[PDB]
Amino acid sequence: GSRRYDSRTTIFSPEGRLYQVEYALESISHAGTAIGIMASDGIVLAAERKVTSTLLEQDTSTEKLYKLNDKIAVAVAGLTADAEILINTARIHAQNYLKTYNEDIPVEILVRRLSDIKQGYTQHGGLRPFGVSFIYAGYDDRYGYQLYTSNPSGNYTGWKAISVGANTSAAQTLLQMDYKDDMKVDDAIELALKTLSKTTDSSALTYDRLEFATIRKGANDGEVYQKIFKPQEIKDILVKTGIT
Amino acid sequence: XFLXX
Amino acid sequence: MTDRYSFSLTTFSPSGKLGQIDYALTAVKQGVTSLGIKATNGVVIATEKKSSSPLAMSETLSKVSLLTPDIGAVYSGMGPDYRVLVDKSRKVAHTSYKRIYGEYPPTKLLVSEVAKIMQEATQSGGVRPFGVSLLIAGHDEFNGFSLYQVDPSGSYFPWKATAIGKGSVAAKTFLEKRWNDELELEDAIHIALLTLKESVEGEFNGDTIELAIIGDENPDLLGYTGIPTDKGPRFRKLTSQEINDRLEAL
Amino acid sequence: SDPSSINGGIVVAMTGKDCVAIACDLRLGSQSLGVSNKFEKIFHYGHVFLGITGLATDVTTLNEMFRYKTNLYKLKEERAIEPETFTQLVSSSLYERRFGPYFVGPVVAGINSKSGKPFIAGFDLIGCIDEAKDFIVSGTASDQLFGMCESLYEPNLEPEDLFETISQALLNAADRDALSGWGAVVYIIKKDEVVKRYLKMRQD
Amino acid sequence: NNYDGDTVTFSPTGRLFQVEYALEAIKQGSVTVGLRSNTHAVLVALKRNADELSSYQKKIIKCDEHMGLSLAGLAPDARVLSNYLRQQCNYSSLVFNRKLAVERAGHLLCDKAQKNTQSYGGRPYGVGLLIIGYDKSGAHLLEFQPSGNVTELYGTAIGARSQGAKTYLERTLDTFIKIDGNPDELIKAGVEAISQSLRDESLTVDNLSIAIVGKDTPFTIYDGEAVAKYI
Amino acid sequence: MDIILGIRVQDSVILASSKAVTRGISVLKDSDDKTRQLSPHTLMSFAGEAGDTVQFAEYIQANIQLYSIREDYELSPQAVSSFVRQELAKSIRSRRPYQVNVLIGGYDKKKNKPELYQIDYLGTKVELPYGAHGYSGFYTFSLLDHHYRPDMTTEEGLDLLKLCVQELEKRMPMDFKGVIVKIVDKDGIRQVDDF
Amino acid sequence: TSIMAVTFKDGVILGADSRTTTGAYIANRVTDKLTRVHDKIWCCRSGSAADTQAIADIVQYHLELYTSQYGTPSTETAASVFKELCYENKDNLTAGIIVAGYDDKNKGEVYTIPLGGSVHKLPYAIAGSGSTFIYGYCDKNFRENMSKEETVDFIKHSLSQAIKWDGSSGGVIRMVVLTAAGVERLIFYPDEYEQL
Amino acid sequence: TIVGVKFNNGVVIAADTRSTQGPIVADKNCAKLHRISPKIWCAGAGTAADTEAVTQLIGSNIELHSLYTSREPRVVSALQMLKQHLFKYQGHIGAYLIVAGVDPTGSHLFSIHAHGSTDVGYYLSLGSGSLAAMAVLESHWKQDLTKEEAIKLASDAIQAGIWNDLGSGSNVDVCVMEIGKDAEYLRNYLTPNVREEKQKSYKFPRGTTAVLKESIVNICD
Amino acid sequence: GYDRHITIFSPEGRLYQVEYAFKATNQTNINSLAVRGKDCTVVISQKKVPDKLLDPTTVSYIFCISRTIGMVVNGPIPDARNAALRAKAEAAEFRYKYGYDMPCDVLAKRMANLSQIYTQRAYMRPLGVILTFVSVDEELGPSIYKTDPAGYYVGYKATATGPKQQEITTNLENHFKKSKIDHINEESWEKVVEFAITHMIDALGTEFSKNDLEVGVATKDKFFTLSAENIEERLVAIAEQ
Amino acid sequence: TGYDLSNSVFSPDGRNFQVEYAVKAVENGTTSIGIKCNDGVVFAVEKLITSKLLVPQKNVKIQVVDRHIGCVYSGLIPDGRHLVNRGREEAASFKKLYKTPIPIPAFADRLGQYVQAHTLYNSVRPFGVSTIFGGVDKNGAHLYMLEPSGSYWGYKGAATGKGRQSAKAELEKLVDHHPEGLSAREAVKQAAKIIYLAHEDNKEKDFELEISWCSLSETNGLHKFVKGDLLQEAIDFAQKEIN
Ligand SMILES: [Cl-]
Ligand SMILES: [Cl-]
Ligand SMILES: [Mg+2]
Ligand SMILES: [Mg+2]
Ligand SMILES: [Mg+2]
Ligand SMILES: [Mg+2]
Repeated sequence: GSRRYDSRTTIFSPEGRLYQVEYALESISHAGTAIGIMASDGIVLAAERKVTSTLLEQDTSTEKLYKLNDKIAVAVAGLTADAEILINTARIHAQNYLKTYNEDIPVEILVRRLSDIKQGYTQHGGLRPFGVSFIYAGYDDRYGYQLYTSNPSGNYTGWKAISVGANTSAAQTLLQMDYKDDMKVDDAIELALKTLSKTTDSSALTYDRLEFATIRKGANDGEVYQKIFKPQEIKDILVKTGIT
Repeated sequence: XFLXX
Repeated sequence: MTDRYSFSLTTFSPSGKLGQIDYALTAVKQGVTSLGIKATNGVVIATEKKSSSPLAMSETLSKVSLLTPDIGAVYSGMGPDYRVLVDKSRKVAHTSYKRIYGEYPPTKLLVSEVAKIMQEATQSGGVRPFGVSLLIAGHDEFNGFSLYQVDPSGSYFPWKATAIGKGSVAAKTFLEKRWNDELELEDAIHIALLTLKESVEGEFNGDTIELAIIGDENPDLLGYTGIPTDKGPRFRKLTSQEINDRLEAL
Repeated sequence: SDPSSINGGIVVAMTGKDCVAIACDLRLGSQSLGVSNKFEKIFHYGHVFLGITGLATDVTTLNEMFRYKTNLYKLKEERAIEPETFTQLVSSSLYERRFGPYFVGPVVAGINSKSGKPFIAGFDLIGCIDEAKDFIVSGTASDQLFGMCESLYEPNLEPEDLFETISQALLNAADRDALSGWGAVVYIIKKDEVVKRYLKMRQD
Repeated sequence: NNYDGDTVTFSPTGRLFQVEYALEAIKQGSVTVGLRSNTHAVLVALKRNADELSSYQKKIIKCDEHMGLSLAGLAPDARVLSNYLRQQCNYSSLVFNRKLAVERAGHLLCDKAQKNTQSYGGRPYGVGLLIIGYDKSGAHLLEFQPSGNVTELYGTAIGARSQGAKTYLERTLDTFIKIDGNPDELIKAGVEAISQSLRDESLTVDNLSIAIVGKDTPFTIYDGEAVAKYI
Repeated sequence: MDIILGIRVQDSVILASSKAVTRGISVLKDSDDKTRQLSPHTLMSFAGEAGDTVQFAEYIQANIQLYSIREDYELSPQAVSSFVRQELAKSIRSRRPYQVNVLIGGYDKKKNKPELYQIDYLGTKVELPYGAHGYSGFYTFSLLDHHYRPDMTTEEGLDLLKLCVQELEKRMPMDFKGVIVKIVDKDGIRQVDDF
Repeated sequence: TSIMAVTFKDGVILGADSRTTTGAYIANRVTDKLTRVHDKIWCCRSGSAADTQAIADIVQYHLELYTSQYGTPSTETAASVFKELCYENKDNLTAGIIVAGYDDKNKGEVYTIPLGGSVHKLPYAIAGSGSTFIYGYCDKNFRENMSKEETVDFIKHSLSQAIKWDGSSGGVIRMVVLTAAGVERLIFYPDEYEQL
Repeated sequence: TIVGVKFNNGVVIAADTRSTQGPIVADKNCAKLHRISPKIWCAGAGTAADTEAVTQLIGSNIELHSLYTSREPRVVSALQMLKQHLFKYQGHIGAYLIVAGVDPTGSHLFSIHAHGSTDVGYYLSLGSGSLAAMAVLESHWKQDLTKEEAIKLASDAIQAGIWNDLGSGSNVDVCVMEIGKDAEYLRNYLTPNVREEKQKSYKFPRGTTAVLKESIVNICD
Repeated sequence: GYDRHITIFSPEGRLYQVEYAFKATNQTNINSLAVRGKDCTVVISQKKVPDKLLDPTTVSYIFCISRTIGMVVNGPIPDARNAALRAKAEAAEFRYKYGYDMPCDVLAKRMANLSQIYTQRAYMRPLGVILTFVSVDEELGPSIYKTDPAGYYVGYKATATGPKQQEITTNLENHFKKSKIDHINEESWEKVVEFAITHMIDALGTEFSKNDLEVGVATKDKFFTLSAENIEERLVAIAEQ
Repeated sequence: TGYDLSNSVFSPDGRNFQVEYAVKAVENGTTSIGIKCNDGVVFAVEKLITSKLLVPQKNVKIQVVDRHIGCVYSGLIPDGRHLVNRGREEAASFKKLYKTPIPIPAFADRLGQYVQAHTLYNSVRPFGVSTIFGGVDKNGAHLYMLEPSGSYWGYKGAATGKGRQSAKAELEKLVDHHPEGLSAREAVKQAAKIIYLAHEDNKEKDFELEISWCSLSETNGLHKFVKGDLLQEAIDFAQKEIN
């Protein structure tokens, strides 16, 4: 019958590893680097677009940084198509929670449910896992500013600063070197860009090859604002830190 | 209720 | 009996490659060249009508398709896969939008719905990916004119101008030299015909070239009068005669 | 046991010169027993305002449902929903429950941010759209509101004048209905400012 | 070789190897003999034990007052097929107030075994059955094979060394067929038949299993001291 | 099931619930507690159809307790009330709806404010300074309209509540065998044993 | 409604009035109650218009699919498909249908299908509210192996009386002739049939 | 009150603009003329929501069918899809439609009832004022009507409803579907029920209404 | 190499099962031809009855799908009949749902979409057949639309299918180069059938008896196949000129 | 390669090797024939007497469908029974809806489509039987032969099994020598002879003859088994021809 052509996506290796999860991570390691840095007064999301073409429309483009609700955003690393499936699910899950409890979803609850979906694809169903790693940047009134990452295994962990995709080994060393706990958003913005600038496989880091977003309490009195940076705003912040 | 020429 | 193929036919290789998507892109590479150029006041999508036989009527086979009155689509790769995607794309525009909001979806969201269908063919049980890359040109009130490419993976990117299929590498280089942000629609059609002549080998006329535009509203093509707000479709397919007129002043 | 007249309440919407007004009473009761004098029936999703009369549980449910749908709309569209579009969404959602309907009388009000045109609309419980230049009425004192609006209303009223007309229309209508009243709220909506006024009315 | 992975695959010579491997399970099974006259039909079954401490595996199952079989191969598969026959015999009684024909019993078993040989996932039955019965057309003996092939016979035997008993019955055909209105003599002929399939072991009191059905005899099984008469 | 009252004062919520369980012409029990603790700082009193009341209360209790374990965090009274309302809002359009009316008295530890929610079996939620279900309201609402002040203490609240029970005992047709009173504040839930 | 089908020498003739009513109001005064399910198999519809239209459409679909595979169906086969729908859905249907077809072997055949969903093969059939008033007349006047002109007069005189007495029947008398020659449509106006 | 009239080179449908809830006029100028396709138009009476919903649904499926088949849609396709939908719901969808239009086959005029029964005619009338309308149609209709004659007859049939039927009133909407031409939708073709000037202005002196609270509402992010 | 067993992409972006379904097309060793007149569409196919025991009346690769549509198949008869029964059911359902006879090109697209599904879905194999649909459409007039196992379909001025398809194709191409028109300029369908047979004789280089050919004719409001005597009458007319 | 391991897989030739392997099982089976006559059909089959212990006349292989159709097959017996069980369901549902008993060409396609369906998926095995069947309907007599692929044609004479080539050669002579037609009673006698002549290809075990027939005149258009005097008359005719 059909047994002959089954890859058996949800099985263990003799060493006790999930073949497809390991190969999905190998896939993600070639994706454009995405960095999250959590400061005391906000969070920074920086992501490098995959080898841009000069005729790509840059202003009306979204590849890396997506908005889940008014308080939570994600940086993507891997297959964009796979990420958009999970993002639409995460967006619905957030609204279901708000509809039920008349309160914005706590960051971890959204992350756990999205991570539980990924786990499902590794244990049952006989389908390939989602070739996606997320950096969740969000705020709630319980824990305040939070960074998380999830990977195809459906395992998630919390971070102060983290990188996903390409050159995470080199990127994580540079973040670990220059990061400190009493850091501000403006400092975290500079660290994020400086790290990408050194770990990039490109000749020089430019505005057209970057996606940038901040989650500050920079709005008027005890409320959170999401800023997805425009091309011109990235061009200005890149000059202001003296990279170009 | 319900609107109903 | 019954579909026993409830498992993925597309899986990650040790190197991290999704073989069936890579092989689907290879099928697109073999496919005939199609391109799209975005002007200030419109969008143009064009492709060569590769005739299977001179006895065959190439008018009956439409490579450029209307999805909504303001959105058009052209492809490179496997024609049959394209045809059923157009059918599904037209229906999802109604079921998942127009029947809810009483208006046609904006280009980006219809592209998003098509991308979702092509992504599911990559992960769902007992199916191969679609062996096509789409170029979707469209207009909507709040985003204006836009041009999108959709790949077998389900990945879509917005373009100022691009080409896909056989001679895409050379065609993209040609468009980089000619494209500016001040191009009028007529200038974009002129560049589209120049770019396509490079890839086309045999006859180059209105009968072997299929070209449509997303431009001004066409009240004459609406089919009725009496509603001021309804001003007609922005999608128009250029006739065999209209193309030949522009090939003289080339 | 008539779902539409258990809790009671009224909503009225009017158009003016480059402005719209939507107003509602604050009563929630259980037939004769008045329970709450803080139950507002007007909600807003961006710059689009929705007033809902009828069975209170469905008023609350639909508010939560349209907040849900407008939030997803904004995330995908990357823009606030317009009154004309929202009206179609309400109609779609209500008719989806054709043979098990929400016992409500919703009223959309707002100014299209692009065209700057004042817009109001009313619906039956199964989502039939009732568009109007002048005014829309809804609730247990709809007959009273129709009589007040039809006589008092005149076109192209200034925001300050429009406030007086819609307020007097609601107050006098609410005083002739047993299940309506117990306080009222009036929203005056201009292109890029919205004033919300609580009216003083008889508390019986 | 490459065509024995499942029942849905044909070999290049047009053989179903899984069905043949199921047939092999019967040959490993303990010998059982079937034979009939015009008045009575008799099952004789050599029961098999694990060791001297164990019981002897019961080979004969009753299906109705007028029908039952003996088994050789996978006993659980015999239980499934016997249970199906019981239901079909019972359906015939409740709905049509009619004793199920032994021929229809065969046709129903054939069609049930067949469906397991043409579909993916399933497997063939790993047991052979000898069905005896007395219906409106007199005494009957059927041989069921899990390939689906059912055969009506005067006498037969299935299991290990069944060729010895099958040769004897082929010689004795003319004698035992005319043992009418004499149960004990028809059993004796059956006990002498199964004796031609014995090697080193002989028929003991808790080893031999006999069943009989006929004109004025309901389907009854004899075990223990009740078969001491026939040793 | 019949009488359930609720009074929100300055620093606490007070729930009073009748002790009588009547079936036919027999008072089967005169010491019934018509309440469940949903969380350390949230209490829900209930009244309505026999069986449905306890079945619904315990079902909600189990769900809120499951949440508390999962997140290691107590849901706000507002959040719990919204969850309960949605369950009743689902219920009313079920094959057999829950015929249960509830009061949810809770202390929000983040806001440091007492909160009283009245939800009927239709899923009709209102936040009130004082609430009642059934025929009780027809006496107590007009009484509280007169005597209630927003800045009252827990002791003033209990005296105000005694005034309600006395009026009900005087004018109510049925013998409801007094009330069990419980106070919800910053220090959690406790029962008044002598009322 | 007043409808009937009569068998004669050269084949069969279908006759009907043209009146569709809602209460005592005439919704349509020029109704066509004679409908084609096949080239030379037609039917007469009585009862709920909506129900009879739905059944006729399904039968036409079935006989079209039958023809594609097994060639021309018999009049008996058509009546069997009608029966199957009417019988199996008897609880939800109000349809009194007369099936009338011309074979070359079997000649003119008439099958009547009342409310129950029973089938009755007859030399002629009458049905609809107005049929009650012409049982006496039709029984006395019908003869087997009539001519075309005789059968047309028989149907015309019959439906004329049915229309005269039944308020639910009136308008024009439509008729459809099924013979080896082909299919002929006939119409007869009040000014003619009223003064018979 | 809704009617359809056939003329030599096409079909014309007209309808009144009164929408009622019980005895109250909810909408004084609503549109009962629906566009199924560019050259297939529908007029609906019965439950307002049902007529709007059923005409939009079939109109959607007709558009997908037109794109699939690469052909202009036919009136019989809309008729068949409407009647099979309405019949399935056993009259619970209270939509009474007059379906008309032009297609490659020619010009067509049909009526559909809630239970799923269809009728063919040269002149039809549905709704509460159908008897008032049909009286005029029966009195003045003839074979070989011109475009201008058919519009006059159709509008006169609606007017009969407007004046004599309490269910019908306000304005007359018309849609003309002629063969070889674009269908012209004549919204408010006649407006014979204009409201007379009011005797008095009820514009209140500013500050008449007693106010308890004022507050600026935040619509922005 | 399991990429050659089911309908998934090979490294060079090919579906080998679809390509092998095309080679099954010529398993019968029969050549078909379709041409359009003014009022009609004629389809002709070779009829080979090798076994003497066969009933030659039952040996047919031409099918009457609807009253208006006819279909000739190039491929094995089991898959041919599978396609025929489905087309008949699809044409019947279309008429019931949409209230008008299914056009030839719309049925062709529908059957092509079904063929496409088999090339994408693994559990379903492609049908080893090429379906040539013919009719006189009430809108588009005389119509020829052909489907293949790939799920490809297109309209034709004229077409040929089978082992010696290319010889017939160029024979027809050279005629339409000469005539300068899209069809056979002929009044009666009888002479369009005579044209079809004549040009097949010239291309294949074989003579035909009445039992060697099978003819289908589409006119307005009916498609019908010719009997042996109808073809014999047609063969006489060719020989006498 | 490996193209022959799975059903519904096209080889590079464009062949389904699994169906061709099912034909090998048919070729291995006993000889069965069908003879079309003036006003009906005649079916005959070779029953190998494996042992003396087989009850004569009580292992019937020819099967009736409805009351007017006869079916005989060679190859896997069970497969043949499964196909007839389907045939009876198809014939029942046809008569249920359309009243008239199922025509033979109509019935032939119902089996054809069913057997063809078992070549579409790798989850099912092709039928290991060639089925010779037919009978009398409104349009007269019809004889058909259906093969594992789902391929069927109308036949004047049909033969399948181990002695098909011997039977075919003998069938071809009857068609040549009787152009005007063969009678029902003649076809029964001929059927017997051809089975006896076809037995030369299976002559280790001696065999038992079984004949059935449908005829508009002889059997009144219904399927009946040839028994008693008419069977022994046909056997004696066959015995005389071999010697
Ligand atoms: Cl009718
Ligand atoms: Cl399709
Ligand atoms: Mg009041
Ligand atoms: Mg009062
Ligand atoms: Mg009358
Ligand atoms: Mg496949």
